[PDB]
Amino acid sequence: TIILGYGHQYQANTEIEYLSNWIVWREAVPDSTSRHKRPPLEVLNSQCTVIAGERKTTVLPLRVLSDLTPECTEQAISLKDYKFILRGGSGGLAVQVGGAGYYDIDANLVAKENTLSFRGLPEEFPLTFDLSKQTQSVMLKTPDDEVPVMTITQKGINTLVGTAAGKDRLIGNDKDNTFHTSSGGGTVISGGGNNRYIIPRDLKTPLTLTLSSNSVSHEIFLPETTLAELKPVAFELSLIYWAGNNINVQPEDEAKLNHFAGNFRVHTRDGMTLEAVSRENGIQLAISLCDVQRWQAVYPEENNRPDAILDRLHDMGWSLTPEVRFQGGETQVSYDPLTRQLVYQLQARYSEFQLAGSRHHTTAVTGTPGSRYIIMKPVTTQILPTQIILAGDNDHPETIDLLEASPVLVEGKKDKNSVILTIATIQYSLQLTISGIEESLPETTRVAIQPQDTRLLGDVLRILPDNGNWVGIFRSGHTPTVNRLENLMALNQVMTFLPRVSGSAEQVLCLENLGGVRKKVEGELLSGKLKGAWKAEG
Amino acid sequence: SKWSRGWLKTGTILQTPEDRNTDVYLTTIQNNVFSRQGGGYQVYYRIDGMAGADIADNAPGETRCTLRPGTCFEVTSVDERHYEWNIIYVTLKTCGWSRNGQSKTPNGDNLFN
Repeated sequence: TIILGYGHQYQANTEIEYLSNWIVWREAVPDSTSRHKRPPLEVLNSQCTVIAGERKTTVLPLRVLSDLTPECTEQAISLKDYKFILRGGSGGLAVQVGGAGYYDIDANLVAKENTLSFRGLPEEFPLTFDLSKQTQSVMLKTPDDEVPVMTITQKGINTLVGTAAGKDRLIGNDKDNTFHTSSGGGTVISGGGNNRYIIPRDLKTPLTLTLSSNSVSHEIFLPETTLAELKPVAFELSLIYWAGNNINVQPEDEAKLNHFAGNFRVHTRDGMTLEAVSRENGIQLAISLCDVQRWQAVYPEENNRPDAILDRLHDMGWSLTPEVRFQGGETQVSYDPLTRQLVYQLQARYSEFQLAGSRHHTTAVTGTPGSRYIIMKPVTTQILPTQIILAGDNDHPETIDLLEASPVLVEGKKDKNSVILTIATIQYSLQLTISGIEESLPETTRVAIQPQDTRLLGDVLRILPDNGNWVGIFRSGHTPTVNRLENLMALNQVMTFLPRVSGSAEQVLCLENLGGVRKKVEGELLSGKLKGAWKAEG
Repeated sequence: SKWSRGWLKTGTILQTPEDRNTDVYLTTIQNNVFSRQGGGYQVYYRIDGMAGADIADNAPGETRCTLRPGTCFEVTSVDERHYEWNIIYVTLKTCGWSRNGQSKTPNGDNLFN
């Protein structure tokens, strides 16, 4: 970082003055009366030069034009001919103009980013700069005249930064340009190449973007704008704000509007990234990505699930790209609106995954070894089918959990090397399709129907007839649910401990005998109460 | 969430974070605390010295004690033979107020959930 001043070399013209009162000789200024003598101070040079090294360098000359107060304007006009010669390096050169002088910026073309910032000017300053012009002047509106308070010669600048809150008219180059526009609206006319824009919120004037015919791609960043503030207008690339001034994106020629299909990406603070996709009769802005971390940052109170986000986005009237990726989170979720299929690609090992079908899409899980999928309880009718794809390594078998689903009747089916289940609660039902990657069901996967009733998938695949006939696997009747299977093989005190369960309010302990001799359990209850011994079905 | 192989060495200083209390259990066979739950790497500690840990008001049938925040631990014999099974066995030992150690992994995941 280099802070620059306005230093001139002076020549102090002086004379020798006899002080007869103190019998001494002293240096003195020349006598003004004696005809016309040289001034006491005379300015010789008005130049300054910085040569950048190899790293990134920021140059910040003293800000002389910081407002429109008459004294500051007079000072800036006085300093309007000062010469700045700044030569950038490979790292990159960022120049924040002070407000007055002759700037000679020589930025290296190798560098990835050369910035020219006008933020030092007064906040509400009419700006007009063109990156395609080698030499340009910035005029200042003084009373009854225009003074070229600035004169900038630039080479290699591609990161124009506007003023704070002024009506700016920025024009880009044929190369890649980045526009940090002001908050006062105006007009931006990019050139060719890939142009990026960073537009703040609360524009004081509609901002018009012109898309040059040689432009190829555009990324628009709205770091202070969320998606809830954008009205979903179809067949228009303009970003319309619900409250406040709106961006007014228009191409140079309306005929080639379809050219910006997939090359006009609009980011957003909350996470969504609108993408321009060509529709049947034009273009439309549809949601393409959703960085769930940013969404949680903006809306932590709301439930964060890809399905919830999807239905909320549909509620606001937003189209969806054929492939919607939900980056972030423990899994990379993808969506296919045409087929209404949601795909989860698990990444970690031994990961607890919760599975819940919805009424708008079919849920699919691509598992990883050791993982545990829990089937969430059905809550609505007409739940679309679900699919689990097991990854069987025969050493870390996955487990499929129905404990939280509270099943009442479970029926199985077999077809094309894939077990199809159904899970019906007391009122609803849900269809689940277990499959495998290698066209074979891993015979070590454990299905947990009831807390003490866990059945291997190899065991289950036996009793299933090969024809597609549904055979009863489990029913809530028969013997009740067992919360502890304590064998009578254990001898003497066993301090059987069954913790309280508030929701169920029913604990069943099963005393099992496998020996050929009648047993006699001499029990002693220390806490809790028993309802008796279960005898029959009903 | 994530465990780097061999990041912890025997003799390393360990301590609990500035949480209210870290609950410890004297029984795990049927209190159902050592059964797997959640995703990632399960670490099973065994604190040898438990003098000075205040007991908690326990309902009949459960043994739970609370550990004072910022208590010293001397890591001893970290065994990751079951790393492929995402199970990491670690043995600890209490010490004095030594004022050092980490309650988080190098990647930053908090220990003693």
